[PDB]
Amino acid sequence: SCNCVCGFCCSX
Amino acid sequence: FERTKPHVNVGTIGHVDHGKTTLTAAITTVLAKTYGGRGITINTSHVEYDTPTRHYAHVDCPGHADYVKNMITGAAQMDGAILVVAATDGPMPQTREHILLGRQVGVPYIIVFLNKCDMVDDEELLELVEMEVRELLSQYDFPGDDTPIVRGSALKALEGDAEWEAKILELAGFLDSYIPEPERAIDKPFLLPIEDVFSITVVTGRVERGIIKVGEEVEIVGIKETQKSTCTGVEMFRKLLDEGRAGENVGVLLRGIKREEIERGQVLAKPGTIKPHTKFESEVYILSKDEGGRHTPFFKGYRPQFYFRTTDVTGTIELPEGVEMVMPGDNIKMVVTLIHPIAMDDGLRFAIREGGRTVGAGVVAKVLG
Ligand SMILES: Nc1nc2c(ncn2[C@@H]2O[C@H](COP(=O)(O)OP(=O)(O)O)[C@@H](O)[C@H]2O)c(=O)[nH]1
Ligand SMILES: [Mg+2]
Repeated sequence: SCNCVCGFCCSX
Repeated sequence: FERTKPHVNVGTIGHVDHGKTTLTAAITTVLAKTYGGRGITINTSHVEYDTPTRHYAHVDCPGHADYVKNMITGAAQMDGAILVVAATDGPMPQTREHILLGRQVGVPYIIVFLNKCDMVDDEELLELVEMEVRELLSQYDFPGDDTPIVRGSALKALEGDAEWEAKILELAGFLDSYIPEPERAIDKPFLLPIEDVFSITVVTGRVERGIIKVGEEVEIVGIKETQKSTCTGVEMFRKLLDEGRAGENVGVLLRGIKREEIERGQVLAKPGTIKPHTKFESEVYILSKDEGGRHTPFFKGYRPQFYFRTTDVTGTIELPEGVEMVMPGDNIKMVVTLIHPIAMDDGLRFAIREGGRTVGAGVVAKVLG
């Protein structure tokens, strides 16, 4: 998932 | 080469006016000449210097209060400390408190610089001071008898006298020979504090230590009973990764884990490398009224919030023998009992909070269960 430049996020 | 060169965090500790700042400058000047080149208020002096093989990031603090605060919070991170003791005073109360703090916060090595030797031309006096330093170090589990003690004069070395500058080089030699290279974050057992959880179960956060790899087993530690799962994938900025490394914000797909099995405060970890605990001994600094902390002392029965990585956990405290209350600005040993277990090892940092306000900071000294 979910991020893209600098915060917590994800996928899998 | 300087890119491949190991980085070592060092710092000067010891009683006020013993020569920590003077020594810090004598170190930078002598090495430069010989080889070349949250709501808590952090007061520090940062300098960097090099030896042929190492790069040092050196912290020095103005007052005693700064050392307490900086060592507990981790702002003054040290792979090794240089205990400065003036031969003219010998060990003083802050020499003892700095060694004790070093033990509690996990400073793993202490080298001694017997300072102001330009003032003391007495071998019996110097050995008496060394004797007292080594006994004080051994008292706090440091190897007092095997610790390097350099006799010198930070001021005369800073004043350009080569015979005394030779003692600064000796001290630098021990930084190189005595303090081992610190264990890199990437080589430590895998650890990921969970920030966010999604169903697709993906858990997100910054890989604090080690590496996570697809196919490997992971443990979900903290809050509830420990759960084991296999990593089915790692993603970052929509791009699938083969593995997740320390320092990276990633997402981890966990096999057969459902969203309700993950709580806040839980960590992802290499199996059996970190355990949950409710009870521990810590070193804690309580903010002064002037730092936006508490206005009045607290007593046993104080139930604040302990913020461990991602979440607040309610806890109860045990005060040392003969300690009735804790004044704002005090730093004490505190035995804590949390309501829910947290994955923890010694050296783990936490904030003490009252609502959305930091009133204290601490470090886990001894995990108890
Ligand atoms: N005679 C002498 N004075 C020193 C030496 N090192 C420091 N001083 C003096 O001791 C005082 C306190 O030193 P300082 O480095 O500011 O102490 P700190 O509080 O531990 O940082 C100053 O007046 C320095 O010039 C030394 O080796 N010899
Ligand atoms: Mg100073």
